Amino acid sequence: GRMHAPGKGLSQSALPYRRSVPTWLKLTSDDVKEQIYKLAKKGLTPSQIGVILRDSHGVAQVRFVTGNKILRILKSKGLAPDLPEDLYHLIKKAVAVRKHLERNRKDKDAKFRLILIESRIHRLARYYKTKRVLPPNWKYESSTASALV
Amino acid sequence: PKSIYSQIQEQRIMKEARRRKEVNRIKHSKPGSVPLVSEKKKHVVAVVK
Amino acid sequence: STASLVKRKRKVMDEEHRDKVRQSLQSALDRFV
Amino acid sequence: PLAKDLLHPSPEEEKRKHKKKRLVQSPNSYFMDVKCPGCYKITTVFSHAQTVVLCVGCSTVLCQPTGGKARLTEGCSFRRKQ
Amino acid sequence: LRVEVDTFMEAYDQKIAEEEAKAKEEEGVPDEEGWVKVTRRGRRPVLPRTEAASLRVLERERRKRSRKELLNFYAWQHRESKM
RNA sequence: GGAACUGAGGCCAUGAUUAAGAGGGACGGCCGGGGGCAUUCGUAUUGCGCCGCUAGAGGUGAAAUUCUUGGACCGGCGCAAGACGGACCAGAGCGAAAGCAUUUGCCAAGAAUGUUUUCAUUAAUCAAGAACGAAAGUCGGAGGUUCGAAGACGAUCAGAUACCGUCGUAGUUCCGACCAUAAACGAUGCCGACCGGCGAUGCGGCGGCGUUAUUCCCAUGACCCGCCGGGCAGCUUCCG
Ligand SMILES: [Mg+2]
Ligand SMILES: [Mg+2]
Ligand SMILES: [Mg+2]
Ligand SMILES: [Mg+2]
Ligand SMILES: [Mg+2]
Ligand SMILES: [Mg+2]
Ligand SMILES: [Mg+2]
Ligand SMILES: [Mg+2]
Ligand SMILES: [Mg+2]
Ligand SMILES: [Mg+2]
Ligand SMILES: [Mg+2]
Ligand SMILES: [Mg+2]
Ligand SMILES: [Mg+2]
Ligand SMILES: [Mg+2]
Ligand SMILES: [Mg+2]
Ligand SMILES: [Zn+2]
Repeated sequence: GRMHAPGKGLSQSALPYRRSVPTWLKLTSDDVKEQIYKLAKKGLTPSQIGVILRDSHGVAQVRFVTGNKILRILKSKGLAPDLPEDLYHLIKKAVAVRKHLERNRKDKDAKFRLILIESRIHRLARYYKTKRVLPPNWKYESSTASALV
Repeated sequence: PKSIYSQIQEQRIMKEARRRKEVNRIKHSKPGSVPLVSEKKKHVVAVVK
Repeated sequence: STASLVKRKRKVMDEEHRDKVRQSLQSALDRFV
Repeated sequence: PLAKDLLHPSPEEEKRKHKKKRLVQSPNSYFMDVKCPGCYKITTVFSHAQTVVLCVGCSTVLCQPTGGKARLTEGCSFRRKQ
Repeated sequence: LRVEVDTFMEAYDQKIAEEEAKAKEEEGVPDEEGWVKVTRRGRRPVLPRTEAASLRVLERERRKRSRKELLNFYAWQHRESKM
């Protein structure tokens, strides 16, 4: 089930058994890459880039077409995100709740939700330090979080 | 024996349950949209010949 | 607690009540009229 | 219970089960060719689209995302692919 | 005056009835090459082909552009920003 | 203008596979008495002003304190204050629990479902430590209709028949600090796997013979049938 929520759900994606590019797809590996470079310069996350290609360009899986993942492609060209996408979004959510909470002292529920969000930040940051994505001095601070993202 | 008798009652309940949902499907559908299968040749998947 | 008994009795009777109601059902201005 | 062969499910049995609970997983989504009205250019659109898809020729709205499937505009024609 | 009104609407209803019968026959029915036309006579709701409908869906996407187009996500977004 | 040999620089990037009916994140349309701030309506109650009428009104088992010819109670019109959110209201829904119900607006958050999006083991349980925690209660402010521990009055029949009546202190309401307890129950640790049928029910999705409304905006629904998930609950059961 969920790490914090009591509910347990089964909604997810199911990848097909066949890993080959379909015949009707007329884009090449090089053509897909320049589309990725164009959308990244527009300020789109790798999750959103893959959504756009699926919906409009008929690219079901970038990995099957080019042989590389979207984040790996961007890193090679030099368009790497400053912070990991899942960590970046969690910090953004904590800033929004803390900004709301400073104008509403009586919102006990928002105070409780803020604790849960910060716990996921600590778990995610500890994992990233072990993988050496983050320096072994990076720390999450409430005042520093606004400048972080 | 009670073990055999219980399974007879249960399998009768399931069989009539499948029949009830089948007559509902044919009622709320096109008259020709439902193929009709004989109970004997229902169990034959294919004859390779 | 006998508060559940009346609830469980009512729930079953409602299901049987669904069964019976299913069985029970089994010139220019002329357009506005 | 009914006797089922775990090794050889029938085609009607597997298409009814949840996509993650089949013997081998398979999605229920697909890609389709849609033909725009006003200009007859063909566009490839995912069935469960999450973004508004515009015709490349004339920037006409082709579909609008919903909860399960993208609803298509009136007057366009579509074909499943593969 | 009454006769002309009755004669006019009798012909109008006959034309309307024929169009509905033809549309019902054509509903579904993939043609040669297998194209299927999208109409309101199906069970799935469809987007109308009107100017108001297009402006409504495009406006909803435009309000979301702030959330989905980021300004400080990438490393390059920081370095030419400092310039 | 051509070719063949060869020599050193500058930036960026440096990685075993897959994509778990493990987990996190993103995206889409919905959904809910979940929370916070403002706004708004409804009778009722209480108080006040005026008008009409005239001996009682109240309360009990019976009464008596109490109010009344300077008009009580009752009928009409208007004004003000504080609380409260009936019927619809379900064994339905939401929240970690405690708990949560008038309209409209705003702020942040969330479950489930849908996904051929993304990361790639980031996970489970947990002394220490931390946030929350009905009611009553303590401290400092603001108010006070109703109800009301305490207290003062009036009575005290039946009877194993056993705790009334009038006035009503603290409180009950709001804003801040504490306090940390309930039969705060399924009198019943958590995570994972396996292990029978049958229908309903709430939400989301898919397919559909037909009815019923229709869309400037707002909106694409109401009913019926089959199927798939996660919930709230049931009826029946084999082995154990
Ligand atoms: Mg999901
Ligand atoms: Mg439908
Ligand atoms: Mg997975
Ligand atoms: Mg909502
Ligand atoms: Mg809500
Ligand atoms: Mg008077
Ligand atoms: Mg009066
Ligand atoms: Mg009400
Ligand atoms: Mg309290
Ligand atoms: Mg109190
Ligand atoms: Mg006080
Ligand atoms: Mg309780
Ligand atoms: Mg307990
Ligand atoms: Mg629900
Ligand atoms: Mg439904
Ligand atoms: Zn076009």
